[PDB]
Amino acid sequence: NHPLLKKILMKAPGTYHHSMMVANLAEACADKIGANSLLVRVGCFYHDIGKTLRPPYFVENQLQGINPHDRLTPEQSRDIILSHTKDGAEILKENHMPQPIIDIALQHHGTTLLKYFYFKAKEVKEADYRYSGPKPQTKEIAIINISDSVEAAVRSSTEPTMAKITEIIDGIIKDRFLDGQFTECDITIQEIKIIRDTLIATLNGIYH
Ligand SMILES: [Fe+3]
Ligand SMILES: [Fe+3]
Repeated sequence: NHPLLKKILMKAPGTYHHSMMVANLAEACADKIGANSLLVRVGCFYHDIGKTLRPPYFVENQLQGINPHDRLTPEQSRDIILSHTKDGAEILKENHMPQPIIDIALQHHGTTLLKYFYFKAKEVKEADYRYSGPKPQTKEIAIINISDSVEAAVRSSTEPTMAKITEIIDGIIKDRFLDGQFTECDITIQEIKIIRDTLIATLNGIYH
């Protein structure tokens, strides 16, 4: 591995394994709709590199029942999570990575709402609990957004049927559609359907 990629494996082995899995999912979707597969693959490898700044605050790096967000305000939690896109982009820039890889790290959550920490701060304005974006500017980044959300949800679920996995994927796509996250790229509804069906198929080769 390249020094940059190995620093992900060493500091945040969960994030690493997660990123490899996303790359697999997302590249398969890129194939099926004839998007830029190789940009998608390598973009996923680095998309979460901003988590290397504070690895234990991301669940894929945590041990069961040991969550550092307990000793934190929602605000503190939000500031750490919302930062990792911007921080990843900055790390990538400082390492003179190609701009499309930089764009992916910055945009892969679009402007989505951190809803958990948003409605824990009920028990205040949405804009403060949303990623800075921009929203995905390309089909490729939209694919990654969906794949990334799907990977993490299935990973953290215990432990899912094909029916559950389908439900998770449809929920996320619905969410993205209703929240307008894909209105600044050219991804088609037909492509969304292909992506959706490819994720179901790939994930079942993985969960049997
Ligand atoms: Fe991320
Ligand atoms: Fe991710």
